[PDB]
Amino acid sequence: SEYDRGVSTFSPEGRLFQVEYSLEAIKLGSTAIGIATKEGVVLGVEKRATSPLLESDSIEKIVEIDRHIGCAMSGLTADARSMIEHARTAAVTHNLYYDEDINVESLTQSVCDLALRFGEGASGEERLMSRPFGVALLIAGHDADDGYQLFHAEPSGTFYRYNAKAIGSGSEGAQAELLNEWHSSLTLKEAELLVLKILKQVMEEKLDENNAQLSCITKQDGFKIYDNEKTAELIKELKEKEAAE
Amino acid sequence: IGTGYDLSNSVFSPDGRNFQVEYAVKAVENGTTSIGIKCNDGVVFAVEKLITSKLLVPQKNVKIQVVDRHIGCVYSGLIPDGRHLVNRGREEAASFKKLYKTPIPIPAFADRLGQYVQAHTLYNSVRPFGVSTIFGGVDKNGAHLYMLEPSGSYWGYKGAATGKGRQSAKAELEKLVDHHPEGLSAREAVKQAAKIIYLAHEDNKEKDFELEISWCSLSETNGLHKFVKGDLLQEAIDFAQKEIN
Amino acid sequence: SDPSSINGGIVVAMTGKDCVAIACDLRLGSQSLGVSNKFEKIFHYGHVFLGITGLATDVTTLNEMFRYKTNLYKLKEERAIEPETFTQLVSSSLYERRFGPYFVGPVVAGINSKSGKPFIAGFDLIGCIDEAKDFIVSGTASDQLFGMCESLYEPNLEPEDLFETISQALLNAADRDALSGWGAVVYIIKKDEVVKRYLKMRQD
Amino acid sequence: RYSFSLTTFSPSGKLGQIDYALTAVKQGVTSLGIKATNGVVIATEKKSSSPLAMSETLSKVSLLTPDIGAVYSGMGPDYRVLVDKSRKVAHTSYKRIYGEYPPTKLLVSEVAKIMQEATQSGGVRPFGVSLLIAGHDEFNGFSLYQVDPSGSYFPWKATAIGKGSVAAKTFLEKRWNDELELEDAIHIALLTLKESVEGEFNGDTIELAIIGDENPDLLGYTGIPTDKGPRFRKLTSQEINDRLEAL
Amino acid sequence: SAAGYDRHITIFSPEGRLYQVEYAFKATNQTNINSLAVRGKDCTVVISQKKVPDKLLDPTTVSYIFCISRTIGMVVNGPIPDARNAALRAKAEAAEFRYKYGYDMPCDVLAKRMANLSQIYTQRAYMRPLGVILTFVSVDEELGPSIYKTDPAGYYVGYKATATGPKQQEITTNLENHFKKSKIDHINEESWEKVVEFAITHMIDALGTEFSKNDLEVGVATKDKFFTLSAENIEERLVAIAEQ
Amino acid sequence: GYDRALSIFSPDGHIFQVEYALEAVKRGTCAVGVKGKNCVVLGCERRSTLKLQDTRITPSKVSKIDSHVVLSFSGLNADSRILIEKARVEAQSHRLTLEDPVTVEYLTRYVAGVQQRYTQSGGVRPFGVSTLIAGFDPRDDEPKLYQTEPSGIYSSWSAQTIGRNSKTVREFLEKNYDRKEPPATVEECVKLTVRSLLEVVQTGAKNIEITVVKPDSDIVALSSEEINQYVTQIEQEKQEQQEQDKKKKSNH
Amino acid sequence: RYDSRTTIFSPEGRLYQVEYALESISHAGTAIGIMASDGIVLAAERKVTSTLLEQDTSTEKLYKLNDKIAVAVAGLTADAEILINTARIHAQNYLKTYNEDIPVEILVRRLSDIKQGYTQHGGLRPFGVSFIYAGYDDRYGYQLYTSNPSGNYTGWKAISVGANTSAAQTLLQMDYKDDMKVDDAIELALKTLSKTTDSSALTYDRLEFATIRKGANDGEVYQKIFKPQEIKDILVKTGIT
Amino acid sequence: RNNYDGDTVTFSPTGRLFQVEYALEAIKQGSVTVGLRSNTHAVLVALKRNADELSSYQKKIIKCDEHMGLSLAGLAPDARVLSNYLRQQCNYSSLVFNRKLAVERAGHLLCDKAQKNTQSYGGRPYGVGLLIIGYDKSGAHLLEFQPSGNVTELYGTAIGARSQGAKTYLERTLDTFIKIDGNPDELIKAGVEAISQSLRDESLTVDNLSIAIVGKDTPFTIYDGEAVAKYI
Repeated sequence: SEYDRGVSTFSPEGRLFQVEYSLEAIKLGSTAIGIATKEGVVLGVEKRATSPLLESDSIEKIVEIDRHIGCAMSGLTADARSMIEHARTAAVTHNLYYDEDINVESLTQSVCDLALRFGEGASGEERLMSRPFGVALLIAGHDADDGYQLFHAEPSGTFYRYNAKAIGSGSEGAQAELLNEWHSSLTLKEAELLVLKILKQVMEEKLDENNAQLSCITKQDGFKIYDNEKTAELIKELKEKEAAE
Repeated sequence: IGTGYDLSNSVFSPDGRNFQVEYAVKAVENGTTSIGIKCNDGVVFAVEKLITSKLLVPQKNVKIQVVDRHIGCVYSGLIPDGRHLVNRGREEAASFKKLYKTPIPIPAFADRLGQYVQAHTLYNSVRPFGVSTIFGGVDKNGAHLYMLEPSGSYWGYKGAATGKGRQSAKAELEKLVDHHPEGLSAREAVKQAAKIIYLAHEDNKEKDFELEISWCSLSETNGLHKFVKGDLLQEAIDFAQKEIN
Repeated sequence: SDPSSINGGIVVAMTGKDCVAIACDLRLGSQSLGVSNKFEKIFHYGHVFLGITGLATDVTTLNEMFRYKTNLYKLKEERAIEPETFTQLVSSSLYERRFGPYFVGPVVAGINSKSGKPFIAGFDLIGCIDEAKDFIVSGTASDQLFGMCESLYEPNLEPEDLFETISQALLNAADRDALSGWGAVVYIIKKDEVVKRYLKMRQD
Repeated sequence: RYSFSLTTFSPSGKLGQIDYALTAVKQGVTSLGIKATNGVVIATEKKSSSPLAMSETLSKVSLLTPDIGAVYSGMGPDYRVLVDKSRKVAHTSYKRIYGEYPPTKLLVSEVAKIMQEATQSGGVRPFGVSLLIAGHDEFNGFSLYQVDPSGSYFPWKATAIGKGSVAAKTFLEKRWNDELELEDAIHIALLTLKESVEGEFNGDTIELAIIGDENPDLLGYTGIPTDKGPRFRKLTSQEINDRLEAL
Repeated sequence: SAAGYDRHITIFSPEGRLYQVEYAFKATNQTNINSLAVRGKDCTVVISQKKVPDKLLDPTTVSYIFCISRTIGMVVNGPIPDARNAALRAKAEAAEFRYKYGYDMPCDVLAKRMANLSQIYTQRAYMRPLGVILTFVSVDEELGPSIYKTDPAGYYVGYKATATGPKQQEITTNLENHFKKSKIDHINEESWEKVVEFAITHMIDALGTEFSKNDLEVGVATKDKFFTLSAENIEERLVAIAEQ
Repeated sequence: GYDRALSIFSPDGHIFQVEYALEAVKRGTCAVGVKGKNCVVLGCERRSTLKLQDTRITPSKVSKIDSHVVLSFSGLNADSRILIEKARVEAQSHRLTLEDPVTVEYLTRYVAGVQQRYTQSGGVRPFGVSTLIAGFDPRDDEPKLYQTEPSGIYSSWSAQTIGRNSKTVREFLEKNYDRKEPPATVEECVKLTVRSLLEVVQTGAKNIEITVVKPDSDIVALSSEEINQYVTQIEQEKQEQQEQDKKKKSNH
Repeated sequence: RYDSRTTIFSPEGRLYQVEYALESISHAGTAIGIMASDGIVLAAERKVTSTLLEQDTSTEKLYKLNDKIAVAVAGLTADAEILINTARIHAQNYLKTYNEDIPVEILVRRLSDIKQGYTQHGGLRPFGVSFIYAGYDDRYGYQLYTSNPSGNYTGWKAISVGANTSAAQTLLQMDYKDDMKVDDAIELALKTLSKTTDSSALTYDRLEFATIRKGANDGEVYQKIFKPQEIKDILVKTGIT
Repeated sequence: RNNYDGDTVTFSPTGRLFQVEYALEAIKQGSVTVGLRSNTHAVLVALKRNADELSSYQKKIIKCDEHMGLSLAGLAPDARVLSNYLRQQCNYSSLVFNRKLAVERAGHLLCDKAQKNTQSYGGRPYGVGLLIIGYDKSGAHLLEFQPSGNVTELYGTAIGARSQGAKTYLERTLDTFIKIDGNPDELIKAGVEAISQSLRDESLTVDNLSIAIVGKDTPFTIYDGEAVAKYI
């Protein structure tokens, strides 16, 4: 209301207005959509440019965290620059101490612990972060004690496990569609093309391989960032499919 | 009163008051009745511990807390703020024990507490304390009873009160002095302590209370603090029930 | 031995009637190997002249350091520092490290501008004003220089004769020491002329 | 919002705190200095504000060094901290770098530097006073100086400050001469200060001290010719009286 | 007025002085006590009213005269929270003094250290100024009888005699009148007991109230000792007045 | 409020201090970057106000970060100074740590990192400075041109306009320049940077500064004569244009 | 508003605090640096005078930084004090380290960065002082710069800070000649101070002046602060008195 | 008024602070839990809430140590902190004192933890209510931690949204579940009833129920998914 100027600070509903405010920053961002299947998690994005001079495949919205955790991001790339580096640190230091591929669920909590800091210092954890982060992440990977998992990290330090989740502008239109078309029985090929169907609709640009970028975590292939020749092939396979429908 | 001067516990009004410090006594009124009875060979503490519903575990909730082992404290006001002050009291005692190899004198104990409370009405980023502490015990200088106000101010008392039922309490306490110029020896002061909390409760006749009486008595506990428990307590209950009707 | 004794170098200053003389060797040694024969040791910041004997590293760094303080002094006061006031500055810098001190032995020489009195002072490892108005010596041959100078010295000398007295004092003493000698230089500070005269001399 | 921190400025420049700091100076009593060619006379008054209050426990004339005295005009309490600091820095910054008592210009700057730090911070009020610092050294002679709340200083031939500032300033202009002795200055000082209160004047209510010639008397020790006694001297209550009889 | 500058002590008003610090001079009449101290001739006496507001209080705890150190007393006027805090520093400072500088600490110096500390508190906006007026009393190592009043601003000046409280003016005029007509700054009764009787007389006259013995607390600094009198020790002086 | 600090997320997910930093950029000089296939031209508008201003001793708007990485900047010059010094110190540090010269990508990501850090805290505002970082990769030829913003976002763009009235330059740059086929020659490249700047100056070849960066640690800053020769060739082809319209009108 | 902190920017996309500090420099007097190939004249105005003001035994808008760089002062003197002291310390810190006198350009750069830091960090005030720097270093000869309150610098062949800037600048560039002479520059300065300043007589005791010349030996520069009685002789020559 | 709710260093004229009552409200805004206990077992039964039905819930039970554990109600950012510290105290007791930390003293350090941010400027009173259950030497305990730091030893309590209906189920049946001993299943049966009265517009699922139990010879164990389908 008017209680939002501090670094806490309630609020007669009992919420932290500051924390909530940062949620709507995520809708500023470019759409990011993930779909877990028991064969892998397919992380697709929208890439927005303000002019065609912006070199589309030079900007980051999908990133490698280690060798088996990947992330897609929507929001500020400023707030994500510190956030991602933490997660990287975390994963590398976990392999140092224990020789173990960090768990998807624990990697998520790790992200979200930095996230909790909103103060200028406070009892419990020591806080240096002077404002919420303004970026959510989709965290996808594979551990072998709980298979392929999909999490949604929020900068509120709430982490929900998910089976399919979308965020950014087209969040609302994506989430409705994903409600009517999830299966446990999806092949990785059905998963991939499902991401593209949903992605065109909640886009308000034109769909090409440079306004898209899919990726997977499958243990065999590791984290694989797709080629644009590869990504085009799927876009072609997209057009063929709606003809039948 | 006026606008301004309120907001921060360091700003003076014209009148020569500081509204924040005043606001701290007001807060103790809503708290639950506490009394102290000083005696020629003891001190008695009694407190009204309100029970919100019949769900509470009886005799398992106390506001009487110990410092070293010869000093009683009981607080009225906000419960957890009150805990904090008693925590600190343990720290005061403990530090004295190391250096000098002896239990705190009561005037030594009063000085150091009185400063800690005063410090927290001295700065801009601190908050004023919201608790009163009737406290005291018996030492190598005889019996003493003090009552510490939220300002950083204290004085000695032969019989002391603070909390919701404090007008009923002081009135009786004064009565105690007239009937007993000798001030009542420690045994009969347990039973008597009971009757005051039963009276104080005719302004707190809402919900039930649990009578907890403790003492520290030269003649009858050997100058150490202990709770009054078992049949001694029962006698004090039965006397109070009789004389209220 | 002492790091001060290892590297070597001598500095000796003297008094006369409205004059002071201050001279040095040109030797730089690192142990028995002679490094240089043509590095001076006396510097000056304003009209106040400083020598420094001892370990080489602290002799160059303390040249840099006192230069550094005196140029601030100069700007602030809007006048050149006096010897009298520079003698205190010298003790203060040395006392600032007691337990890891600079291995040096400074010698201060000048003549005051406010009175024109001739002025000289001696120092030590950790430093104090050691006052005389006779002569001050330091260095590895300091013990040779202390007796050698005293025999030669007479008070109330003219600037040209004071030169003869210091020159003789330094050269023969330097010669009969292994870690000194090797060329010399002498500054005679009159009042407002300084003549700088390099001693031709036998190599060691 | 323009006037109400040290950190804030205005569309007319400056800070509110310096203008108000100046106002603080003028609320004080009248204190004055007149520079002569062989001395400097420094004078102030004391207002007891009760016959019960003693006049000597107030010390409005304070030696900074035993060559440099000061007075102030402004708020009484602020003076006391600044003098304690002034000595404290007088010894630190230039008596272990110089090893003898500071030249007048130097200490003026060091005292000025504390005032500057007390403006520099946001959340720290500037001093309630402006000082006059009068002193002696060999190199710049006798001298007299003003240190204003800003952190800025000015050398003066003669000046006055405080409440009686407008009457005193116009007197000091008319009556200064090219050349004058110290002794004559004492009388000009006395006459100027009497403008400010009438019929409550006398050498017990007037504090007067000088930085004039040395006094080997008050040096405390003897038989060492190179050093000198203190240039600073406090005139007693009987000595003020003698000089006042002669007017 | 109000804006920056009765809400802060680092914000000067257009008067030139800070309003809040001045409010501390209006915050020292909240406990309603009056002190009168006068100097003897080898002793100093201080007497302050003792206010007993309710019988539930112990009457001997109710004091405002303090032992600071061997030869120093202090009476505090103004609120209790600031009293203890002021007194604690003062005790502590007195002790600190021996070990740095050698001998016992005289009155003048205690008063100066407390005055600078008070100025410091006004310098920074991090604390409030102290709400109490301190009047320190001593009989000095060589300068003998002293009374020093140090205000929360930091203004400190010594005295012939001093008074403090809400009726301060009335005891002050009574003193001028006394010392002006005798012509002596001191009180020329060369025993300490009969100075304490004179103090009792003067307070009686200025307030217009006669006091009993639970209504005065009396401290006496003698030369190289300091003690605070108990009610039955007060009683010898009270019966002195009552039958002359 | 709600624009009174960076520690206010605002009821719209925008950091006003990041927004106002952006608005700050516009006040500085125009800058344009254009990659070739064997060059980068990093060009900038050079401010004038008086002929009593030196150019002899005075910084250019272009500063060499190392020896193969360069920087041009737009915004407050005062702010930018600190930006440029840090960018440089780190580039030298890079060889302290690894013993390699710096990568182009490493550097831009770092300079946005330094602002991002500033943005994150509430005590300090971020700088109001956008840079174009040009350079070539350590052992390779592949022209690299990068952009940073006060938000702490960095991007690659083939070609870019920043500074005063960026948009109006931008549109022209877009039309003439292609991603598909960038300039053949270093010469042709430079003249394209001149066309862009010509617009924003009004008249000038003396308020246009040209610098070139090429692979292999080659940085050269072109003489003023050569810029004068180029502004005149652009006016000569432009005259051909006017006429060619007149001829086409007569024919048809 | 957006004066309220120094670490916040206005929605315009200026910073009012800095702008405000810039207006601080127009409540202090003019300072003029003119570079000529034959020397730099440094000129400063004393904005306060009285008949009891001692001003004839003092320099206070002319401070020597080292042995070869000096500045003129315009603005608050309290502001000036802290930065001049710092500058003197750093310039000569370079002398110690590298055994050469500091280049003009690096020392201005150092000092302009510190200014930007006071706006960038903490809750400190920016400093409302504009210094005209005049030095000599071998790598570019005579060098003239001046600094803004913002924390940035530009080179000049002549410049004016202080009050009535706009007018003063107008007057200088009208009467500049590209080769100039050291004597003709002094004369130009006085002509200009005379007109901007309301002290019509424009006397010696109201003027500070310093000339930096290499005429003392060769390869050796002598910075000479003009002393009061000397300032009076050159006003007769230009005819003003 | 309420101009006083923007600082936690400012009191009200009515002898309150506004921020601490608001922190109380924050619990209610979150999920729901009911605690209850017997002399030889302690039980929390908590409702897991999910964002949407592709979303797979939020873990509402945090295992503290192998003799203690707690549930959350209100804001999760807040809970993770308070839990961490508490676990730290149980591991400290086990290492240095070879003890299973008493529920009463542990709850009391939390009350002291809360006041650390209440007093100091910056930080906030935490906006989560915790129900801590444990089994020590003095047998089973259930504590109700509050934002204020008021700690209350109870036989049954419930916090969160529409929790007044669980306390009504628990109040009627108070003496009955005290008498149950030796049978964990039956304390779970009572808990399942309880958390039914709390719900509105919902029905219990095998993944809504998360049932947490500690007793005499049973260590702390959290039942989830297919271990809550015996008591669904």
